Amino acid sequence: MDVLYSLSKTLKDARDKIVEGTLYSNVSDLIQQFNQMIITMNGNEFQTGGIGNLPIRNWNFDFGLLGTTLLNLDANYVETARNTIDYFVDFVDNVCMDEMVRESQRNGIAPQSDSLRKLSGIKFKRINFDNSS
Amino acid sequence: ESILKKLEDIKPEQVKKQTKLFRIFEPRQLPVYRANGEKELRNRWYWKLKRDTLPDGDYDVREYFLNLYDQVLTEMPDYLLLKDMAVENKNSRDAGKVVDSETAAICDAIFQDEETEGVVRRFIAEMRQRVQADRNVVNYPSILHPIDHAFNEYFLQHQLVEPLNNDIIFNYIPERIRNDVNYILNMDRNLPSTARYIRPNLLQDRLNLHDNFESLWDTITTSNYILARSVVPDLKELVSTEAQIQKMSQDLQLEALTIQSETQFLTGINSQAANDCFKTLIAAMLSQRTMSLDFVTTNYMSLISGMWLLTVVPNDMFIRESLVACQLAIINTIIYPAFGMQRMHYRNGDPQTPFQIAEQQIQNFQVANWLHFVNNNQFRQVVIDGVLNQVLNDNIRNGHVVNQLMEALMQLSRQQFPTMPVDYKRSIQRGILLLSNRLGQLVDLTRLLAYNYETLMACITMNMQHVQTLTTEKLQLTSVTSLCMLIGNATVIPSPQTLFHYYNVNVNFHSNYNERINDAVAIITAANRLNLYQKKMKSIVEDFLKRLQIFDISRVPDDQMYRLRDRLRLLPVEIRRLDIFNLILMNMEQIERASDKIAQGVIIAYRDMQLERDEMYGYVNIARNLDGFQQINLEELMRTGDYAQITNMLLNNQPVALVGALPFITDSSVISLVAKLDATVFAQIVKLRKVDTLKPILYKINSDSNDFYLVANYDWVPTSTTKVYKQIPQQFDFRASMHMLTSNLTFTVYSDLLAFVSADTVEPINAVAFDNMRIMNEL
Amino acid sequence: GVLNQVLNDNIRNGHVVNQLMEALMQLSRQQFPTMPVDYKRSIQRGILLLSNRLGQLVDLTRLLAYNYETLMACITMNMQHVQTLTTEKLQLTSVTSLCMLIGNATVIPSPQTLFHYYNVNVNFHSNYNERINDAVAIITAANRLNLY
Amino acid sequence: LVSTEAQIQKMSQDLQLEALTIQSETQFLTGINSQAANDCFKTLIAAMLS
Repeated sequence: MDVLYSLSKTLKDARDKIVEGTLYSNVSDLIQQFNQMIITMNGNEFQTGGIGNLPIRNWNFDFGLLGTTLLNLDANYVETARNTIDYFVDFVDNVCMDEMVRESQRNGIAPQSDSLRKLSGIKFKRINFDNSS
Repeated sequence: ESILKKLEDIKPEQVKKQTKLFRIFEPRQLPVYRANGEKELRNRWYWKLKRDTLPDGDYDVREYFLNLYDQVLTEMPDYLLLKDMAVENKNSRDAGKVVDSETAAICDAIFQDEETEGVVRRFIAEMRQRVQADRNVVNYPSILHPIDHAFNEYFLQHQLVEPLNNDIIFNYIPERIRNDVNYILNMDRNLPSTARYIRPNLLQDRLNLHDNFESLWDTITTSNYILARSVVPDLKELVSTEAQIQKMSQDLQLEALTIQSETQFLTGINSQAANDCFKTLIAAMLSQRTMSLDFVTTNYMSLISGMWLLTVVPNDMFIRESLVACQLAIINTIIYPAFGMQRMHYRNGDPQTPFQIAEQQIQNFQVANWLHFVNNNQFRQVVIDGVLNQVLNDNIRNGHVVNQLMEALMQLSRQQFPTMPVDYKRSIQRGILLLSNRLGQLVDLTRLLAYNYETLMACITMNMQHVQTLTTEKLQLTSVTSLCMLIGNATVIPSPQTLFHYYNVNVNFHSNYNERINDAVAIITAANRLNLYQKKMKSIVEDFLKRLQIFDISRVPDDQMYRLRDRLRLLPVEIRRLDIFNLILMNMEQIERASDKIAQGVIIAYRDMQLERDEMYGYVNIARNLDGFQQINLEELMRTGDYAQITNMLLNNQPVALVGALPFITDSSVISLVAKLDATVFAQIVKLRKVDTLKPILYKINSDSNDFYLVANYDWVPTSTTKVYKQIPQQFDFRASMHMLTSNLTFTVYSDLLAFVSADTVEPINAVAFDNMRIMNEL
Repeated sequence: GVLNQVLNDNIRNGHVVNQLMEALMQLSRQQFPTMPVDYKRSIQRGILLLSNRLGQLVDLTRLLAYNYETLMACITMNMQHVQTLTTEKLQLTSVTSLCMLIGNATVIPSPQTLFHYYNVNVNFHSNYNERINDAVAIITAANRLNLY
Repeated sequence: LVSTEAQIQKMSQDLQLEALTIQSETQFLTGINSQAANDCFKTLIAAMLS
């Protein structure tokens, strides 16, 4: 749950802060966190299940890092970041939906979807950052 | 250079060929005796150790078996053709062949012996080889002890040769060299289906010597740097140094009667320096050796050349202090004076580099953007074709960063220098003009550097680890100025022969590294599993480092060697070595019990026990097992030296079994047995508190004894109070010992695959880069 | 009946050296924020010089503790801990020599060396007590004989 | 004991003292020898015993 929230928070920060013309110093830490997320998620295969009418969806992560070369973010940087962020947002939204539609009588607080259960592994703890909600 | 000689003298791998079957046992004729001890007219064949040299003491026996493991690893071949071992079997009905000549000797001895059964002679007459030429297979009859058969069968079934063909030879070339359109590869031979080759063991570094072995990694990186220097191509058709100096003098407007900074701009401009800079840059990036920047702050041309160098080379390739000094000189000489900013007061040990502070402080977009790029220009760690590589930014590869740098320099030239005398601005402008009159040449040079770097990087087999090294390679900024000022339009790319030589040297070093790792790991694991607690393993690691051929072990302390031992101890053993050691572990007890020099122990009982009947001994006081007897371990007693228990047991006549590899006296005298001498050989233990001198008596009572009539004339079965914990030899069954060893009828093994590939280059004028454009484009 | 100054069990088995290693390994990863980078590198590499000898230092600690215990078994007078007027000056360069040059050759006191040390200690203690007895006897005799 | 030459070279290579600006470049590794190690061993154990 902390890893999923951190993924969503990183994506929201990327959407809000990676904008055309912005100083890189405004996003340096955000870019580092986003690249950490990319590194952690790369090479992992996820599946969001077919409970109810939810389609079964398979997610592969093979993204390259966001650049660190521009003093001010330009349109091309924003477009590449937008592509990556769109894929990640789709994944996170599907994971959230797959988790919301499941319940357990024994351990209802624990993750029920297999994607969130996988994200609860230690290898994803690196993605975790600010929890302010 | 001696380092280059050492690194290029490493041969690929000494290929081992088997000339005879590995044997630990041989048949031997022994006189046999009847149940009453009378000698039979017939003899009998028994399995006996070929070299019975087992030592005294269990620890020494385990040491002997470690040595035997080393011997078997030495004798294990890479491939085997049994027709080489095949010899004529003179008693074969079809005049066939057997392997090895030792088998032929056994067959002749058995066949010629009058005591041999006719069925065995029939069997020897049927022993011949079968050739299946269609499958390229041959089976040969061989006579082997079961352990010998196990070892030889493992050798036969686990050879290292694989089929070789033109496709394999072509794919042996790195994928990036084959994909390059600047090289044309050709072959003039069709390798037959019987061609063979041995793959190099290109496993990546299992010791991670780049992590916490800083001296060893410094040596490795120095060797890599020297080799890279040896293979980096030489610049051709460089601009004439005299003409370039004349042109620079005209551009700088040198004045005889005035002291001017611009004069120093001409310092150290020559073709030797340019070639040295080219080689140093490419070799340092290839070997990932840290570089040190040498420059004089009074030479502003050095600072402009350093601006270019920091633009093209990632800044982690330079030691931090030198990079900081160069950046501070650039900031305080070119940038801040140009923009009228107060001289930067930079603190030694600042977390930020001078360029980062300047980037935060500079309001000019072009200069600040170039500063940001230089700050964030890093290598990219990418696994290409299974090897970790440090890849340059694509803008460096295509040379656009040169355009960004030139934009920054042109912005600097347009500044007013408000607080400086006009001559200072003139000198800075003149240096920038010297650099900017060669903008296209600088783009070409950047592209050439990147292309040569990646082409030679395709030839690296071991992971390129980016870690700052203990020592650095000094790079004079005047050499960078020479390279910038003298580079022409001639494209130089690595020769295909140079690329193949570099790749072969890297492969040889990598394979030797892995093979020596395997040897050391196997030895260490075997010693641990053989419980050799008194063995100091420094010798193993010392031999390992010596065989790597690039370290001076005199300079390596013992602590580092034991750290290497600890790292090696965690690695799994290679499959062939591990299985050979498994065979040795399985069969070492039997091999030891086959020895005639030592016994497995001595049972001191204090009651009459009848001597056992065994055909090859007559009557013998042998114990097959230590059942019903308390055991004293002689190795533990010798290690601890506490003889209280054994002394008390010997003084109290308490039956016991002293267990451990012991030498024994063979005594055939019946009178000696009646006199009970075997029971008189244990008081020295109590007297001297030593057991290394213990030598129990092994009675061998039969008709060859002088006083055997006592046995025969009194219906008397000999008895003794002491027994020797020993095994009797296994009989030699000729039919059971016959095995059909199968191998390939014939093949040819090849060493250097690239010898079959002839490669050439396209015209350098038309050589292209990754972006499909020519590497150099200036007129 | 003899007072003895004994070490923590973690010193005797040499385990605490690991902790030391741990600590200084951390010191090798530290930033040293404002320190010049070359001096920082030298300090961290010296820290690693000591760190990478973890096995040798554990062996040295165990050897030192064992030798101390074995020789302390031969002490017959109470080991009283007092801050003395003068000290034995110990060079930290000698400590560096011991740390960086110790191998794996165990050296323990010889049985004859232990017996000789115990005999010397016993002789000194017995002479001390006997001379105390002689002095006390003579003083008491002089006082009881009224030898003012 | 570990070879004094080998350990001295190792320490010099790791410390890189010559490349520094330390006013005492030679004094850094002085006193690092087998005799000093034996003296330290004896001094420590003897001081603790006495």
